[PDB]
Amino acid sequence: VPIQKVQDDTKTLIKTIVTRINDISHTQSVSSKQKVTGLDFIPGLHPILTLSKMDQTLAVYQQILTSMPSRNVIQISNDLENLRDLLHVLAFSKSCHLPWASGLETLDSLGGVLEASGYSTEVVALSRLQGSLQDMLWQLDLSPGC
Amino acid sequence: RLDGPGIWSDWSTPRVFTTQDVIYFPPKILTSVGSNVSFHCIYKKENKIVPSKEIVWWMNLAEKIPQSQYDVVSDHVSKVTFFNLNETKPRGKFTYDAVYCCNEHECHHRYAELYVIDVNINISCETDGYLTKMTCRWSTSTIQSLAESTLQLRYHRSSLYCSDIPSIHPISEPKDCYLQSDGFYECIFQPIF
Repeated sequence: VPIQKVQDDTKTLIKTIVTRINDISHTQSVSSKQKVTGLDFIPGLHPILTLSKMDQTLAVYQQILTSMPSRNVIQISNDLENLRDLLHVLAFSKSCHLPWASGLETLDSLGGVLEASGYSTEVVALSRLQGSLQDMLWQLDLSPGC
Repeated sequence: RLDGPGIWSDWSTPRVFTTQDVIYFPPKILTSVGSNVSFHCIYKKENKIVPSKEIVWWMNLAEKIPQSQYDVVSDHVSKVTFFNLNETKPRGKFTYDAVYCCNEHECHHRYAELYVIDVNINISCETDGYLTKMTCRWSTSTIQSLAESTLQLRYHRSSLYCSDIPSIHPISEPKDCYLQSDGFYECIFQPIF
């Protein structure tokens, strides 16, 4: 397994997902950093220093995206799955043992927000996903560690 | 029983209703292009009503509503007035604008829904060569974006002529209109006055 090729593919996949979110017009106008109450459970911009943190973050995002009926979101979820697999193979090439992250145990609350306000949940989840991917891409050259 | 020495009935099953944490009244508004719409909100912070000065309004969590539209009706409730409203563009599946009222920079998930749809439908009526019936045709191009919507042609027949300013009459009659191959609904009045 070529490490460099996997890293470059990971970069391309990240940009691809970012562009996908860019296509979604309503998400672009919404501030990524801005805090909205109730969405706090979504892993937004809070320093993601390590590979295990990245894995659990992506796992939670996949779990949240799976519940929302949208054609674009399913593809994004698949890309996130591929991204996780790429991170796992990289963690193997670095001699790290990444345990397979379960999603959030605490989804019993997410149903309420999805029912009351779908629009807020979708725009926030997408914008925070884009932000999280951007810092991950920034840090991927800094020699991330486990 | 209201009249006479009636007997009180047994108590019904108790009904429990649980409310949310932010009040928008009215929660939803259906309006047209160019109208003025006022939205009122009450924001609660840990079972405490935030003063109207701290309340800041946003449109779809994108940009802050200017303070010129902000009005303080009372110390507990804030309001916003929208003048000369334009048609709300569809952002994906959502055809409405979500207006949020917030405590300063920090915002809440719930919002108010503003539906400005295009009701400008042109109906063209035309009589036959023998002047026995009148077929009126109208298009559905601007109403295809909304599902679960029912369209009904309503007509009111005056005793003589048309008024200079047409207006909606409280007493109106429905008309059976059928969709054709060209996408136009046709309604045939036979006999015609």
